[PDB]
Amino acid sequence: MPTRKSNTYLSLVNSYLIDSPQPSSINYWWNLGSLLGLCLVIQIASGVFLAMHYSSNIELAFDSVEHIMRDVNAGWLIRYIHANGASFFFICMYLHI
Amino acid sequence: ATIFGGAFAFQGFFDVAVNKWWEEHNKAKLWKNVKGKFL
Amino acid sequence: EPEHDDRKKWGLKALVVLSSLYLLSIWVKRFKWTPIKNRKFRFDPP
Amino acid sequence: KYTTLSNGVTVATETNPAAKTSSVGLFFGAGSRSEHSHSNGISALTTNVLASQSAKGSLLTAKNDREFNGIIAQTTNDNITEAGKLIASIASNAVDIVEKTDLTKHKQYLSAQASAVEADPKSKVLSHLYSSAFQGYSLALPTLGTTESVENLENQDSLRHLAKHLVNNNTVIAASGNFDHDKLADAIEANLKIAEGVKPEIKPASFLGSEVRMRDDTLPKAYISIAVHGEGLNSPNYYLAKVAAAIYGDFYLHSTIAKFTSPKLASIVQEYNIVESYNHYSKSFSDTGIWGYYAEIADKFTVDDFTHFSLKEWNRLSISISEAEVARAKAQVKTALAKELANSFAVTSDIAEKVLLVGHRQSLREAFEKIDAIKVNDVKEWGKSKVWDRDIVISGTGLIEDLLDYNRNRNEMAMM
Amino acid sequence: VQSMTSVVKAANFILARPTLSKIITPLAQKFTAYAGYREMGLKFNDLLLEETPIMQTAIKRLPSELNYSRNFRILTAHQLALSHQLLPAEKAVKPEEDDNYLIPYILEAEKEAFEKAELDNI
Amino acid sequence: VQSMTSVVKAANFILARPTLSKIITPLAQKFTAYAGYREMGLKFNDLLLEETPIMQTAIKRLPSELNYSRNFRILTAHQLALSHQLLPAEKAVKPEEDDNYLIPYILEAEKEAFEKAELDNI
Ligand code: HEM
Repeated sequence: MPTRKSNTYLSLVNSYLIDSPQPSSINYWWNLGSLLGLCLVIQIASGVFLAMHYSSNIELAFDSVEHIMRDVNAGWLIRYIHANGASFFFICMYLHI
Repeated sequence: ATIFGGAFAFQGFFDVAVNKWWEEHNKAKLWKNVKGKFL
Repeated sequence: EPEHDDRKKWGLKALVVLSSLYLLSIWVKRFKWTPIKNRKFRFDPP
Repeated sequence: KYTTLSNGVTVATETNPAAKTSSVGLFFGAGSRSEHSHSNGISALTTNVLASQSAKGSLLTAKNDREFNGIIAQTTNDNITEAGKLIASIASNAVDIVEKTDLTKHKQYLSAQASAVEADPKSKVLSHLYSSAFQGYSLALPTLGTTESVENLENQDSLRHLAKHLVNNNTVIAASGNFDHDKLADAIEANLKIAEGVKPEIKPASFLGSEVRMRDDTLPKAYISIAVHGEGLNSPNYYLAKVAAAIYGDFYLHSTIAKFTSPKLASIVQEYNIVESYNHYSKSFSDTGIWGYYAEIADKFTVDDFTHFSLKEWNRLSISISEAEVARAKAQVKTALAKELANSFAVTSDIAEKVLLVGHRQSLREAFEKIDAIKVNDVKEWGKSKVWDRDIVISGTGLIEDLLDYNRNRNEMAMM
Repeated sequence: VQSMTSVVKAANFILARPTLSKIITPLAQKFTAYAGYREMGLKFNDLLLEETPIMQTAIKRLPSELNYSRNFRILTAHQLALSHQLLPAEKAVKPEEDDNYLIPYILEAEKEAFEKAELDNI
Repeated sequence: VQSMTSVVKAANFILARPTLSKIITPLAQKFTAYAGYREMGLKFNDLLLEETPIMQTAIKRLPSELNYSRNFRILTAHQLALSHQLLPAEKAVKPEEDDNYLIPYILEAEKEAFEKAELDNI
């Protein structure tokens, strides 16, 4: 069998991405799920890069966020992503519902 | 692979195009162009 | 908003890249779907 | 040996003293490729009507090929000359024979044949593949016509077909066996009397990558076929195309040698018994060809696996074919050519086909010399030109739910 | 989900009474024409929710010709939705061809299921 | 994993020479006695790594009686390891019964595989 089916890991990846027998008449709405998954990555990805700089102490939380925005190299980008990407995560989730 | 190297071509092309258009659209506003007046 | 200038320059670069890439994706999808949107069926029972 | 008689008709004969039986036949080109949708199958009907005439002890049979038609009168060696006269008569009175004919019975016979080619899964698959590959042109039409078009043919249609195509410039008398060529030529000259006319212009045809799926879930297997634009009889790659086809050769799962056949695809598909059988072929028409394989898969869940592996093995054609595979393919193609040219009936059919469609027939020794000149680099160049990344035409009959749509198979043609 | 037994019960409850019949039936045809499924080649019974054991049995007990015609109509509907185009008026399914072909089989399936349920609680 | 063909090549390379034979063979018997597999009912060829296409083919081509005997010996070994007990010396597999029953089939499978590999690279 092809490597994309013999190997269990690639077999799973195939069953879900490469050979998943999707119906032929699905609109673009059925893509929202993927976006949601994409957003779940982004929320996590940017998220993991904010905790590397976010300090959870109450006297430091807001100052730490401002340190991210002002001092970290791309910190403004990471915060704006992690926030507007949550807003878009919920846009896509409401569209998926 | 050649994907890694080729990505540099497009990244550099767009980066230089934008970093040459931006300092032309905004040349009257950037610092490096205004600093002369206040020196 | 000290990142304003850098933020908008990065945004311009991102829009250029993503808009070109989105047009390319549109073209590729329409092209690879031409076989499906051009399917023609027949049903000829006795 | 060739002799152009009066009327300009050419008698071509390949006489061999070792021939078991003799054969002589008149072929007048213009098979299904010369027809059109409304009058499709008229060539086959006309040839059947002519071949149904009194045989005077010989064996009169119709040819009914895609691009040429003819009547062949097999007979033992000493009787050959008589058979000659017979066919000559049958063709000098072709219009009379057609006029005096009640086409009813011949039309049910032709309809039975057309149903046969639409029931035998391989015949159906290959006919559909040819139709879809050359769709829009006369070459797509069945050799024997469809059941819907056969019933709509009348005597005047056959008469018009004969008048257009049964002319000296478009007809050849082919022969083989053990006999004196001059005797047969003289016997035919005194008896052959056919209308003058210019060789009809052979209709154009162009390959079009396409897919046709006649999924019948009631069948027990999946009969598929996949092919690319091959090499016509004119192309100098003709034998090179045959060598490329033989590199992958045949395979029957239940045959004893199934576990020992050289081709790599055979070893690949036996690991999980992906396919029941397959055969690679290079069908060659006058100017265009279909190079590919036919396959029957018993397990309906492994059609995709077979297509994937077969197209990967095709990809190997342009990169990694070894001198062992090329030498094996050369030897097997030479042996297959020599086998195809043993029976006098086959030799006569081959002579007619070549002389009508390319004008000159390469002797078997010349063909062997041309094949032995092939090196592995020539085969890989041909694979790059014609197989690597070229559009494919697909066909399938039953349990083809697992045959993934075009794009998958087409993209398999270029992945490394 | 509502059983075809109950749907037909309500439909015959309405159809028997002339006032409700006159008021609804024109509205029923108008609703079925505005539904827009006929423009895609689908008969009404093609729309039914197949993913139920009763309905699966009903299809599994269809004749050959009806089964193949249903397959072709469903495939045509999928293709039309895929290509974002509709059948012309002349090719669409006419009101008289929407013949409720699958309802009897579903009703038989529900009759069998209801008898089994009733007897299990005898 | 070492192909059984190579193991037999080495074994005959040693056995052919009288000095190496006289030295090793006593140590060979002593090592197979100390191995401890015989006290659990297993012959040597039961220990072989089954999870290989060559070995799997060799097992698939065993005679019926040898196949059933192997199955029972493996089952007995599993039970003994499960109950943490060993067979008494009178019931343990004696050196004479450790007869190398599976090696011929393994060698045939190896020969077939090596011929196929050699011809594939002709
Ligand atoms: C679906 C999953 C998630 C959603 C929808 C989400 C959404 C959000 C939103 C809306 C905020 C508000 C931030 C602001 O308004 O500035 C936030 C804050 C934050 N999130 Fe996430 N988040 C997700 C997962 C994660 C993960 C996996 C991490 C891992 C570190 C993370 C780390 C953070 C941090 C550190 C903040 C603090 C905000 C800041 O310092 O600017 N989030 N999240």
